[PDB]
Amino acid sequence: SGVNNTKKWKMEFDTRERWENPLMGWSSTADPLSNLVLTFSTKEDAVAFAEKNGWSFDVEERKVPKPKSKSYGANFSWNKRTRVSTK
Amino acid sequence: SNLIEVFVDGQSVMVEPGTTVLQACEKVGMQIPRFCYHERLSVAGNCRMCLVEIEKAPKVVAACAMPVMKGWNILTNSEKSKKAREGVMEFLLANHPLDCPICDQGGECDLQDQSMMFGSDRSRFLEGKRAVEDKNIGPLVKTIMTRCIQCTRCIRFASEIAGVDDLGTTGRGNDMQVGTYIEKMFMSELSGNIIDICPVGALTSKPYAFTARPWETRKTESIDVMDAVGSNIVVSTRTGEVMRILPRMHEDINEEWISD
Amino acid sequence: GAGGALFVHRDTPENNPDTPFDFTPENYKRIEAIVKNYPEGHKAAAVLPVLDLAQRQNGWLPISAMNKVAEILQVPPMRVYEVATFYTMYNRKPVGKYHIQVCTTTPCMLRNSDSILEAIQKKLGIKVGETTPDKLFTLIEVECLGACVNAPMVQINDNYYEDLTPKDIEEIIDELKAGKIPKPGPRSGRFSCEPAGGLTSLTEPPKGPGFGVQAGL
Amino acid sequence: DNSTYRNLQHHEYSTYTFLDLNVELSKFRMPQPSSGRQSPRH
Amino acid sequence: KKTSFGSLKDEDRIFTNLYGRHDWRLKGAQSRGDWYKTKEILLKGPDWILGEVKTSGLRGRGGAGFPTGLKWSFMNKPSDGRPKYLVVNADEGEPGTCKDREIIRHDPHKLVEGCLVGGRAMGARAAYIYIRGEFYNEASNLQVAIREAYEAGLIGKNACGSGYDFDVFVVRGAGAYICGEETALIESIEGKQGKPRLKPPFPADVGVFGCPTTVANVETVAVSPTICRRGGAWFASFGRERNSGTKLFNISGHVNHPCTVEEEMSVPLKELIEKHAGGVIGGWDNLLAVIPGGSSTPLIPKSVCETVLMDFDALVQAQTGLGTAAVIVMDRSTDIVKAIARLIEFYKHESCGQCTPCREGVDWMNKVMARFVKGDARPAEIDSLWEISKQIEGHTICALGDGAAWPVQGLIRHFRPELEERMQQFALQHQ
Ligand SMILES: Cc1cc2nc3c(=O)[nH]c(=O)nc-3n(C[C@H](O)[C@H](O)[C@H](O)COP(=O)(O)O)c2cc1C
Ligand code: SF4
Ligand code: SF4
Ligand code: SF4
Ligand code: FES
Ligand code: FES
Ligand SMILES: [Mg+2]
Repeated sequence: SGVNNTKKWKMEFDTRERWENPLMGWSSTADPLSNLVLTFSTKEDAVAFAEKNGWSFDVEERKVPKPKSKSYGANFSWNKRTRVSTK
Repeated sequence: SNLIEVFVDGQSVMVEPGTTVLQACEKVGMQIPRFCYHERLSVAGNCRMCLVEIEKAPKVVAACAMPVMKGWNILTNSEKSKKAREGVMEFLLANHPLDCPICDQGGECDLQDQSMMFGSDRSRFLEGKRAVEDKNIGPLVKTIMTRCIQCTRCIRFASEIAGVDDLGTTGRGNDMQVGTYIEKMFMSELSGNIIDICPVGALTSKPYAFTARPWETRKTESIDVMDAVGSNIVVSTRTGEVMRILPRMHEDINEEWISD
Repeated sequence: GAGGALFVHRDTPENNPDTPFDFTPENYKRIEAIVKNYPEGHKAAAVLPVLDLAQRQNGWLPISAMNKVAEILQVPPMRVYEVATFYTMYNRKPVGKYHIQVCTTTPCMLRNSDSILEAIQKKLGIKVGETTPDKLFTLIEVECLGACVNAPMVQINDNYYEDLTPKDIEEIIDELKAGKIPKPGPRSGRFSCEPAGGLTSLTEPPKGPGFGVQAGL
Repeated sequence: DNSTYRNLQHHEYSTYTFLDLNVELSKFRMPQPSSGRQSPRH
Repeated sequence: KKTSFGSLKDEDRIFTNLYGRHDWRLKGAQSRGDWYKTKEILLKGPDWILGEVKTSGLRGRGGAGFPTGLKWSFMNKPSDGRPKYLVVNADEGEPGTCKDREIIRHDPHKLVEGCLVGGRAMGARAAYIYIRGEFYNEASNLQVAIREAYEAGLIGKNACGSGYDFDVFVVRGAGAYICGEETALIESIEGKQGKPRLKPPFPADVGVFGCPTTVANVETVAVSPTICRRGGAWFASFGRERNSGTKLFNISGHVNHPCTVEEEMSVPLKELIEKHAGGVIGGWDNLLAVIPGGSSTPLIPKSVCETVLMDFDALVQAQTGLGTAAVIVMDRSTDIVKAIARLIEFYKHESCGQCTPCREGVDWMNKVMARFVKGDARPAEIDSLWEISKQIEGHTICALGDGAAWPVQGLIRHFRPELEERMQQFALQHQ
């Protein structure tokens, strides 16, 4: 339920091929940028960085949970269906 | 409008009447500790972890269930609130089993993280702990009820979101248990979601058991295609192999749940 | 201390959902009255009485009785299970036809309430939680029963016996064994918690109606 | 007068006296109010 | 004006059939002054009754001690289209308390008339009596009394010729001390487990079945009609200021004649023991401790109880509180640690367990006290226990957590040397 990891913007590269090592069965990657991740304060800064370095980018708007009205009184409702069967 | 002025740590903010203390704290930008409160579920008030101090009030109120009124100054980082949180975590961890190395919720446990941030660092519990027998609710949810903290979140989810009244609390006092009281399989199209809401490793994913750790995995945000709803998912992989699928929040399509 | 009773149910040939149980027509009339007591749309409020009525018909509550109550009241069986396992007066296992409950809370324990428990154990030859081999008596230890001022006391099937002594409890047990039902009430020639020789209150005859009505009424 | 005890009736109470009294009082009571639905699950 | 209290005249008591020496049916109640001029009281209005109760100075007899006039006043609002109900608290779960049983099985008509008067004052449509499940004979006695009232056209449609319809219902619990709590009782009546619900919403807004509700003790509603009939000033004459009225005292434990007696409020504890109960067994010098308000209130030693009064304010000053006025005495020949451990075990057995503080902490305190009885702990643990109690009190949902923390706090505060001595002995024998 923690929300402290959804505060900053992240820029990351697309996933490429990984294969099984013929000896010892490890995972091998042929691309250098796979583990790279960058942190930006705002969307504009990340977009500016991507344009400056000449990388094509896909940007997605931040999703924030909508305000929800919660009432303790609703559980013990006289006629509405929000009555709880048990607590 | 009808908005009322409330203070969080001396900072004013407008809140619609009927807003709880916890929601005002989120509006200011702070997350009150919680174990039983879920926004998509009815308010319970069991865990008492959200206890916060209102200025010039001798009693600590539960931020999740207490509506706020004009003029209140919520002292979230006050000494009284910190002591209340420490006491609540001490009581919660008094009977918790030492199962962290073998628990499937090792690096993603709300109990662990909230004990690290808001709890103490040692125990004065010198007695023996309790132990309850495991329940069997099907081949999807692995059940280990010794780790249950009795937050009654799965019960509320089953009763309201899933519309199935199979789960409930049997017993009284310390030995009150969460289960079905009979050998019954909790079967529904939304059965697996109780794994996510359960803050502890009491309910875990049976096919995913003993497979990976949360810090190892890489998260890829993608779209589910098994139905026409198009619910958003997070594919959790590890060394080029899909480990599991998790729901992703989208208030307009699937909220925060996915089908079995 | 420890409870000793399990709060989960495992199927038994004696206790299974196929165990026959149904209400007699008079019990159906009583259930109708009980349901009519509560406002319409809130029949679930009748879970507690009806369930207890089932016990009075059967002596204990099998899983079939719980399912029947849930079916009659149109509530999920899990809620009936919750109610049955929460409250202590609901017997989820068979008991003897006479259920002895001894109060051992501090007001009773102060007035030598252990001697009566030992006397019952010796007379019946059973421990504090077992039942007689012939299935007549069932001893159990319980909390305050609301008669602290008349301690020590014992409850046997909705009957209160107060100011008990080992001789008195053995006499009650053997009268129950004979068949005649002993009269409820305190022993040692006292009734309803008055001082034995004090009588410091309620001596003069009671005053009649309208003794001290204020003016204007 | 006050020497004797006058609460000896409860010595003759059976296991169905409460329910029988309820069922006979059932005809003396006003109709209950309604919530507008059969049950909260309806 | 008056300074000395503790001399209540026999004709001036409220419950004249307390010991059951007279007939408890309708004829006996009418002969003793019950159901007299009730129509005039009903026709006088709810405002007049509420004002009479407020000027009476009556306070809650269940243990909370809140004023009942102010509590009753909350329900006096215009109808919102939802029926209003009155709930009578007859659980009697508190150890040492027996008054409600004796006034429900020997004078039920006063209870019924008080239910009617309270319903009229608060505009309640009907009253629900929640009698304790173990109280079976007295529940049937109350039911028979209710039937008699219905026949005499005293309740029900057009009760007392005032054009007001009031219905009295009796429901039975099943062995739960937590069901005494008002919200837990409302939940139990609604058909769920007896788990207390949080506040707000208060029962005056969202109570039984979601309707406005007011929970009042048996003694409060029982004495309400007598206060209405004889005036509130007469009731306010007894006791001190903010402690007016007469009270039913149960005296039990190590006394020669444990008994229930009705007495003026601010009667000294020593006078109450020596006069009615016959004194402490083995003399007054044999007294060791006394719990004046049932298990919830902390105990006080002999020195504090030598010159202490029985009312809310004086007993709060003694760090105890009056509670339900259930005096339990213990002489010097008992293990007080064992008694307090038994009380903590009772609280452990009688907790609903929905909130973690009460559940876990009370089990923890039960284990610690069981270890203290043998002296198996170390002195540094004693303060630890104190802290545990402070981590329970004020953090729970209902007052059962506070009522389990207070006895431990009182025992520690007044008999720490006894605990230290016992553990020192255990260390000495066990080396
Ligand atoms: C755990 C618990 C148990 C209680 N049991 C009783 C009881 O058995 N009888 C009673 O009159 N009050 C009991 N009370 C006090 C109730 O709060 C009280 O009945 C209610 O608040 C109304 O009290 P009043 O009638 O004095 O205003 C209990 C309180 C708690 C916390
Ligand atoms: S539930 Fe959390 S605290 Fe408990 S054993 Fe599992 S990881 Fe550890
Ligand atoms: S199983 Fe999980 S969700 Fe359910 S009550 Fe226990 S901790 Fe809460
Ligand atoms: S304090 Fe105890 S009895 Fe009261 S609600 Fe919490 S767990 Fe239940
Ligand atoms: S989060 Fe509010 S009491 Fe649990
Ligand atoms: S202490 Fe024995 S009946 Fe309450
Ligand atoms: Mg989990």
